[PDB]
Amino acid sequence: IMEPSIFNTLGSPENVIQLLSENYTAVAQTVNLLAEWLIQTGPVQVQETVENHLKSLLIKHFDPRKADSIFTEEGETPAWLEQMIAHTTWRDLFYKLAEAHPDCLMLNFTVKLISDAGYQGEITSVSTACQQLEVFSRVLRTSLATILDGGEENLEKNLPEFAKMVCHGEHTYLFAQAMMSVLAQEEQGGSAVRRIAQEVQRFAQEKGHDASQITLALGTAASYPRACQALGAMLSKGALNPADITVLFKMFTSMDPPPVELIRVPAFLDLFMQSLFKPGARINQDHKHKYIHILAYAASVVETWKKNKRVSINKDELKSTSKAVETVHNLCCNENSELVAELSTLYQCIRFPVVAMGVLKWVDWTVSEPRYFQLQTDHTPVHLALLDEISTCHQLLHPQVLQLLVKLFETEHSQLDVMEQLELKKTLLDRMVHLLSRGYVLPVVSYIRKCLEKLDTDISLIRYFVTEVLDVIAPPYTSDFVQLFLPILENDSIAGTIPVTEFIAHCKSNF
Amino acid sequence: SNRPVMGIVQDTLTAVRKFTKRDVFLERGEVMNLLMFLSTWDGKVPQPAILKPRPLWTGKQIFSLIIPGHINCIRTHSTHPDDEDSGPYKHISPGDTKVVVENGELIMGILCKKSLGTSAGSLVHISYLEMGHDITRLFYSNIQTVINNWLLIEGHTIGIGDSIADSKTYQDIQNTIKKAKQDVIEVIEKAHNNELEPTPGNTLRQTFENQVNRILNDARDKTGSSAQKSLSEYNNFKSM
Amino acid sequence: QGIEQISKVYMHLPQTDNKKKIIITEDGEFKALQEWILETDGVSLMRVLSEKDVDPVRTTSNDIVEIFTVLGIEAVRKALERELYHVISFDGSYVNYRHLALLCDTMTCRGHLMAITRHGVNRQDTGPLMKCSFEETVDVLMEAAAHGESDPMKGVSENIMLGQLAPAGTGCFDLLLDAEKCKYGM
Amino acid sequence: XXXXXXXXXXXXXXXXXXXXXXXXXXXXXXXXXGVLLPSLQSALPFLDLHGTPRLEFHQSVFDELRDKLLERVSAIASAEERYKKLEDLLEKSFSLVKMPSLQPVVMCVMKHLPKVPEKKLKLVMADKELYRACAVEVKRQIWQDNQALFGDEVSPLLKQYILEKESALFSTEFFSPSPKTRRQGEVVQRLTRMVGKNVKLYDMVLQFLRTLFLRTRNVHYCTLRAELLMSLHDLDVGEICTVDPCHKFTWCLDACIRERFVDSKRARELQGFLDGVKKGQEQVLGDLSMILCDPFAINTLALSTVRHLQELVGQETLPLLLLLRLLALGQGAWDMIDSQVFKEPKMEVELITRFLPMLMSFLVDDYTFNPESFTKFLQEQRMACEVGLYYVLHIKNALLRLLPGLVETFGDLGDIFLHLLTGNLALLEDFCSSLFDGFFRKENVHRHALR
Amino acid sequence: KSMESVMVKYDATVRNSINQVVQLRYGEDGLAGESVEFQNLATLKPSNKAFEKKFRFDYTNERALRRTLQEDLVKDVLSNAHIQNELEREFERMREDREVLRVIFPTGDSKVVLPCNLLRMIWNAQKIFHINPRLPSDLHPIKVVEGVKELSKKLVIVNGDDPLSRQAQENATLLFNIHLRSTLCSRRMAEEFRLSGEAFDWLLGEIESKFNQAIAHPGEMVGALAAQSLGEPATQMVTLGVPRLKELINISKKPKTPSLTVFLLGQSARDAERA
Amino acid sequence: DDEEETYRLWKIRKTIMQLCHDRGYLVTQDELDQTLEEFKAQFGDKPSEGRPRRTDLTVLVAHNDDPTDQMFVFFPEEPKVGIKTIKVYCQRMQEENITRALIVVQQGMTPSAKQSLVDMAPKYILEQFLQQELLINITEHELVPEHVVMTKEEVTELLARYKLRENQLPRIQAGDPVARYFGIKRGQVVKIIRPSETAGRYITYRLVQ
Repeated sequence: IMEPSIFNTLGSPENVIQLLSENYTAVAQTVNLLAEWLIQTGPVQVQETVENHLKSLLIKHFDPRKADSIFTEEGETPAWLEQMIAHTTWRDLFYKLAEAHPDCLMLNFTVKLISDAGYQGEITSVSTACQQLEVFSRVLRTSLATILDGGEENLEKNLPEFAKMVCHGEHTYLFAQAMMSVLAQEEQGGSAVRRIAQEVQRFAQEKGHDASQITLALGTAASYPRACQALGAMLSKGALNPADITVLFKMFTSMDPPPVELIRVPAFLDLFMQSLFKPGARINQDHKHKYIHILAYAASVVETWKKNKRVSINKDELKSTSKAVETVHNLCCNENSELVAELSTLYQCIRFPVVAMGVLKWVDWTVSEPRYFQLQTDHTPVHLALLDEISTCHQLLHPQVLQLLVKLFETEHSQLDVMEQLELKKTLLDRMVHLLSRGYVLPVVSYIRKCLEKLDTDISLIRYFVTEVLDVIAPPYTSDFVQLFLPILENDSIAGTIPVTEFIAHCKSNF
Repeated sequence: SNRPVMGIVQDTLTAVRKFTKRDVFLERGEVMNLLMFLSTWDGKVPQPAILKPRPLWTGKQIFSLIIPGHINCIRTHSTHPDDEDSGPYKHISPGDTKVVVENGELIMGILCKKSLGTSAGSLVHISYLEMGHDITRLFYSNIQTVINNWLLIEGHTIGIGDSIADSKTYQDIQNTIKKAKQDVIEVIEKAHNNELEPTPGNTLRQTFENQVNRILNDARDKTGSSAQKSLSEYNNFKSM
Repeated sequence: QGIEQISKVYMHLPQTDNKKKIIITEDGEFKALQEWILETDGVSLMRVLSEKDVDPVRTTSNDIVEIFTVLGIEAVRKALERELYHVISFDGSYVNYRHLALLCDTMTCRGHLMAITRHGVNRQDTGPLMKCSFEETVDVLMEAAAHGESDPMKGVSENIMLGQLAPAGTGCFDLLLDAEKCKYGM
Repeated sequence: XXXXXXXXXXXXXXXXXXXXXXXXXXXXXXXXXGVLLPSLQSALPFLDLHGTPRLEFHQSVFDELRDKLLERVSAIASAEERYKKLEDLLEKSFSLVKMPSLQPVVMCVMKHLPKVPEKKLKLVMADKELYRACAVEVKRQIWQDNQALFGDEVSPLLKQYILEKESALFSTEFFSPSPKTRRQGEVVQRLTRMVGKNVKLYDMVLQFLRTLFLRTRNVHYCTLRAELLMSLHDLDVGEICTVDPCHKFTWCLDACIRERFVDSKRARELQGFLDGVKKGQEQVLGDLSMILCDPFAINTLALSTVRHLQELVGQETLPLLLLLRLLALGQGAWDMIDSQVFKEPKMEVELITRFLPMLMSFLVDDYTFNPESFTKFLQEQRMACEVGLYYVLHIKNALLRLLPGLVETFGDLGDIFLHLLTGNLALLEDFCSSLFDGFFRKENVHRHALR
Repeated sequence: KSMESVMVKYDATVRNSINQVVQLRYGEDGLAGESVEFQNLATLKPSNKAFEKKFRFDYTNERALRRTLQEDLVKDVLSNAHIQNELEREFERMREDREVLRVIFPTGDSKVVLPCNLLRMIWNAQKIFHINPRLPSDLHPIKVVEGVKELSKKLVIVNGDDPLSRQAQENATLLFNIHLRSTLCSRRMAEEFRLSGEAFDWLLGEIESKFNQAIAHPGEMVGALAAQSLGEPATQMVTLGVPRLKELINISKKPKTPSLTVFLLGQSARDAERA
Repeated sequence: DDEEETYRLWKIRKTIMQLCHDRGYLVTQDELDQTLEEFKAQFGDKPSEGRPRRTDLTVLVAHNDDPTDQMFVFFPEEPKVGIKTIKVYCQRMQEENITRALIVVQQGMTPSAKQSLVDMAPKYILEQFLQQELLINITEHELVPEHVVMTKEEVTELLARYKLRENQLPRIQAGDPVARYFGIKRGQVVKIIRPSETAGRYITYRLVQ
C-alpha cells in the first residue's frame, strides 16, 4: 500500500510486493501522465470529470462518526478543511453531507464558520439554517437584500425558498417577524418590508400556520384588551362573529382611535372579502350596516400617528364608500336578469378601489363555477367587461386580475363546445391585450412565452394574441419588451401565416 | 364478460345494505334466530362485538359468519366519497363506506350491488373463484335466508313521506325552476330581437335549441342535486 | 377545392383517451396531447391518406369494405374488431375480447369479407345440409343435387338433422372399454 | 513499473524491503515531493485520515479516466488531433502496470491495425510475444505482415483447410448439407482475422493457404472456400466483396444455385461469367477453382443432371442444360489438373454433343415403354459427371435411357468430381464395398452402413 | 348460424366444420373466458425513475436490506457475485418486458384480463401463513427468481420442443409471463409483501394450478358461445348500437354514416388555423 | 402544379424504396430515407418540362440473395398505358437478363394491357401499381400488422408441425394491397405478427389465393 508497506526498516514481505504496485510507480507517475494525456487527447472538461470521479468516491466516508469524539479539531480544522471549503464542489458537498446525520456537535459547530467566509448565499439551507443562529441571520440578511433589489416580479420567486424556512417551528417565525418589523416601523422605506411581512403572514394563513397571535402584538395593537381580544377570535376562528364586530363598531367610532394598522391588516380585509362578497352569504340588516361601516372606516380615514397623540377623522368619504359597498352588496346578493341594467352605477362603484377586489372575488366565485360559460351567450360576458374596467381604473389589482384570468385561461370547460371553447379563450386573450394597454406588460408576455415555448397550447390563440398586440401598439419600444416579444415572432410557427413588417423593421433598429 | 351472472337482488340487497351498517346491533335472541338460518354454520356462537353493559352483536359479525372460508376482497360502497382515500381516516372510514373482507370476515364496510351484485371482483365472484361452485351456492342461499329473516325484524317500506321534502327544499326547487324559465325567456328574447349570435358549426335553430337544452339540463341537474341533498337516512327511496 | 364524396368535415379536440395522441416522454411517463383531429362525413380514405399534413399511420375509417380494399385483410380484421368493441362499449357494458376476435376471424378467414348473410355464409364449402339449415334451403339443395355435392357430416348441424350425436362437446371423442382395467373387477 | 518517461520510484522505490536502512517505497514521495495543484490535492489529507483507502481510490479514478479516455477517441475517429492523441497514448502506453492494453489497445483500434514503424511493427511484435489484448490490431497487423494472422495463423489455418476438406470428404449416403447462411462455423473468426485490410492478408495467407490446398488435396481447397467466400460479401464490407473479381457475383450465383437446383435463368449468367475473354489466364483459373473445387458444386451437379433429364423428357431430342452441365463438369475437371492459365480445358465437341442425345434418350425411351450417343457423350465427358448421373438416376424406360450415359462416363473416366459420397447417396463391410471399390461409388462402404 | 360449428379441437386450435383454421389458440392464448380476471400491469404506467425505484432490487444498502431480511440472507446476498448478477439480469429482463408492454399498449391503460389474480393470491398467501409484515422475512430472493423461472417453464399452452412450437408458446403466454415477473419480483417480494419460503412455494403451486384450470378445453363450441355473447347485449340495447352492428355484420357497400378519422401531423395538429 | 408533382414523385420513389427494402432488395440507406430537398437537388425539380421526367426516375435493384434476380421499377409518361409502351418496355425487359419488374401508372391502363400482363406471366412477372396506391406506404398504418413472407422450407415445417393441409390455412387474396406490396403469388404463404391484448402477441399465417 502507500502507508502499509515497509512499517520498519526491512515490514512484512507481502507488503513489499504491495509497495511495488503503487509507491511512486504507475499509481503516481501515470496520474500526472494521464492527467496531461487526457488533456492532450482532445480540454478543461478533464479536470471537471476528474473532480466528479473524486466526488463520487468522497461520499462513502463516515464523517459524522469520527469527527464527534475529537471535540477540538485543532482550532477549526486549519490543516485540511479550511483550505478545502474554498473549493466550490467541496463546500457544496458539505451541505449535502450535513443532511445525512443532523443533531451533531461537530457538523453544527463547523458550519458556523463557512457561512461568513464566502458562502453568503447558503443554498439548500431549509433545515441547517434553523439550527444555527449566525447562519440563519446571515441568510436572512441575504434574503431581505435580494427581495429588496428584486422589485415586484421576484416576489413569486422569492416566497417559496425563503418563507418555508420558518415552517419547522414557530421559534424561527417570530424572530423572523422581529427585525424587519423594526425596519418597517421607520419612515425610511418602511412599507415594502411590512408588505413582504404581511405576504408571509398570508402564506402562513394558507399553509395552516398560526399567525393570528403574533402579528397583533407586533403592530402594538395589544395596548387595549378589548381590541386584541376581539380581533383574536376573528383571525383564529376565521369568521365574522357579531360580538367582535359590535365592540369594534362602538369602539372605533368613539374619540379614542386604535392603531390604524390593526384595522388595515390584509388577512382581516381578505376575511371580510370572503365573508361579504360571496353570493351565498345572508346577513341581517343591522350586522350588514356594521360590516359596511367597518370596511368604509378601514378605507377612508387619514390619520397622523405621533406615537402618543392623533387628531384626524373623515366621515364623508366613509359615507360614500359605505354607499358603494352597500350597493355592490345588493347587486351581489340579489343576483337577479337585470344584471345588465345595474352597470349604470356599478362602474361608479368600480371607480372606488375598495370595491374593485370585492367584485373581483365575486367574479371569481361566479365564473369558476362550472357551466357558467355554457350558460352564457354573449360575445363578451359582462363579468369580463367588469374586469376590463377594473384593469382600466386601477393598477394595483393587476397581479390579481392576471392570476384570476390565467386561472380561467388554463381551465378546461369540457361541457362546452370546442368552437365556443376557442372563442372563450380568444375572449380571455382580449382581456390580456386590454391589460397590456393598462401597463401590465412583462408578466403577461412572460405567461405567453411560457405557454408557447414550453407548453403545447393551441398556436391559433398565440397568433391571435400577437396579431392583436401588434395592431394595438406603436413604437417606440423598450429594449426589454422587444427582447421578450421578438422570440415569439421568430418561432416561425406564426410568422408564415400572416404590423409584422413594421415590427421587424423597428426591432432591428432597436437591437 | 367474466363476471358472475347472478347476484343478490332487491329485498336481500336493500336489507343487507341496511344490515351491514355500523349502527346495527343485535340482541342475543335475534342472533340466535339468525344464526340457525346458516347452513354452513359451525355451531359456535361468536363472541359479541360489545360485551358490557349488554351483549350486542353487529351485522358485520353475522355476515362474517356467512362469508365462506378466507376469501379476501376490497370493494367501494356507492356512497363512498372520492376524497376519503386521499386525506386522513382513509383506512378508518367515518362513513363505513370502504368494504374490506379479510380472512373471510367483513371487518368493515357496507355492502351493495358493487360488492354483491353481478360486477366483476365482487364478493360472490372471488368466492366462486377461490372456493369452487357449491360453496358459492351455499353462500348465495345463506345470504338470502339470513338477510330475509332479519328483514322480518328491521322491515322495509316505501310511502308518501319518502317522496316529500320540507318547505325549504320545495322553495329552492321552485326558485331554480323560476330562474331557469327566466333564462329561457331571455334567450328567446335575444333570438327574436337578434342579439343572440350563432355559434359556428350549426345553424341558428341548432344554436338556440342547444342553449335551451343546456339551460333545462342545468335546471334538472340543480333540482336533482337539491332533492337528493334534502333526503334523510331514513328515506326509503334513498335506501333502495 | 377538396375531395369528392366528402360532404362535411368537423374538427374536434378529443376528450377521450382512445382518440387523444399519447406519447412516451424521455422520463418514461405517458402524456396525452390534446391535438386536433378531423371527423368527416363521406369516405375517400386513400386520397385523404395521400393528402398533405395528414398522419397516414393513425387515419382510420368507419367503413369496412373500402378499408379492406385500401389497407388489406388484416387491417379490416383489426378495424372491424375496433368498431365492434366501440359499439359494445358505447352501451357502457363489456364483452370479452375472445368473442369479438372469433367473430372477426371467422368472417375474415377466407381472404374476402365474408358477410354474415345468405351471400357470404352460403358460399363456403361448409356442406349442403348446414347451408340448407341456415337459409334458402331449397335453392341450396337443388344446387347440391345438380353439382353432386356431398356432405361429409363433420358439422354439428348435419348430425343434428340426421339425429346422430354431434361432434360438439360431449361428442368430440369416443369411449373405448379398457378391457385390461376390467381385469381388476370383482 | 515506470518503464517509460522517467524513473523516480518505480524500481528502487518499488522494493521497500532490502536491508537494514533501505526503507523507502513511494507512498510518502508520490504526490508530495494526487492529481495537480493543492486546490485538487486537498482531498488527500482528508481521505488519508479515513484508514488510508488510497489504492482503491487511485485505481478507481484511473479506471474511470481510462474509460472516459476511450470514448473521446470517437470524437477524433469521426486527422491532426488523431496523430497527437495517438502519440500521447504511445508515450503513456510504453510502460507496464498502468494502461493494461486499454490505451495502446485504443490507439491500435483507431489506426494501428496495419503495421507501422514504432506503432504497429514494434507494438504488434511485442503484443504477439506477450499475448496482449489488442486482438483486432494484433490480428490485422499479423495478417498484414505475415507475423501472427499470416504467419502464426498460417499453421492452424493451412492445417484447418486440409482438415475441413477431410471433414466433408465422407462417402455416406449428403445428409442435408447446410447452405452458405448456415456455413458460418469459424466463418466469423476467419473473416475477422483480416478485419482491417484482409484483402492483402487473404491474398498472402488465405491465397497461400488455397495454393497449398491445391497442392494438398482436391477437396481441401474447395471445402474451406465454399463456406467463407460466399458469406463474406454478406458481411457488409466493401473490401471483402471487391477483393475478388466477381466474388460478390459468383458467390451469390452459387448460393442461389444451391437454393434452386433447376436454374435455367441462372445458367445464362453462369455461362456469361465463365465464357468471357480478356481475363482468361488468372480469372478463368480462379473461376474454375471456385466452380468445381467446392463440394457444393458437386452436390448441385446431381440436381443439374436430373433437371437436364427432365428437360430432355419434354423435347425428346438431343443436339442449354446439357451445355451448362458440360461446361461446369469440364471447368471442375480442368481446375484440379490444369493450372490457372488461359485456354481453359473442357469444351470438347464429343462430350457436349453426345450428352444431349444421351439425356434425351431417357425421355424418348421412357415414353415408348407404355442409345450409342449416351455412351459417346459419357466417353467424351468427365467420369465424375457420369458417376453422379448414374447415382442420381438410381432414385420402365427411364432407368434404361440414362444407363448408357452413366456407364460410358464411368468407363471413360478422371478429373475433380463428386461421384463418391454424392454419387452413391443418390440411388464384413467389404461385401457391400466390393461393387463400390471400382468407383472410388463411395456409397458401397460408408454409404451402405451409415445409411 | 354463421359460426355454429366453430369449435376448439384437441390440438388446441380453433377450426370450423371443414377443419379450416380460425385461430391457432382460442383467445390467442387458449384460455376459457370464465376463469379469467381483470388485472393491472404494474409496469406500464410508472416513470423510468419510479419503475427503477419500485422494481430494482438494491444489494448495496446494507441497512435497509438488513431491515427487510434475515441476517444470514443479507450475508448471502451481499457476498455472492452470482446472486447479484442474477438479480440484475432479472431486472433487465423485466425492463425488456416493460418496453414490450409499451409497444403493445400505446394507450397507457394497465387494465388487462389475465387468468390468475396475482395480487389477491399474494394476499391469500399472506393471510393463510400469518405473515407479519413488520418482521424481516426468511425468503431468499434468488429462490423467488428461480421459482418464477421454473413456473414460466411450467405454464404450457403449446406443446413441443421444436423452434416453431417454442416460439408460439413464448408468444401465447407473453403477457401473463410479463405480469408474473412484474408481480413476483425480488424487490417486491422483499419490500411490499414479505412472503416466506413455504408461503412462496404455496403461491407458486396455486398460480400453476389456477393457470392450468383456466385453459380452454377441447370440445368447447366457442362459436356458439361467441355468438350468444355478442347477441345478448345487442338484444339489451353517430350511429346508435343495433343498426351500426347490423351494418358491421351485413357487409354493406353503403352505410348510413360513413366517416373518416383524419389524424393530423404534429405541426398542424397544434394549430387551429392550418387545421 | 410543378412543386406538387415533384413532391408526389418523391413520395412515390420513397414508397418504392421502402417496397424494395421490404421485398429483400439491396437499397442504399441514404436513398431509403432521402429528403425531398435531396430529391429536388438530385433530379431537377421541374417535371413539367425540365429534367426530372418519368423515364429519368427508373429504378433498378437486385435481390440480396442472388444478384441475378433483379426487379425493375418503371415509370411511363402517359397516364393510360397502351400496348405499344408496355411492348417497348418489355423489349427493354428482354434485352437484359432481368426476370420481374414493376409499372407505376398514374391512371388505369387499358384492359388489353392487363390481358397481355396475364398471358405473359410465365416468361416474366410484371406488376402494375396505381400512382395513388404507392403515394403512401401501407405497412406503417396502425391497422396493418407486420407481414413476413416465409420460404418454402419454413412452410413445409409449419405444415408438418401442425399436421394440416395447404387448403386448411387462412387465406389472403392475390389482389390484396399487402399481397401486392410483397409481390407474392398463388401458393405463397405470409406470416402475420400482430399484438393482442389477451396474449401479448400472436402469429397467423395466410395462404395466397
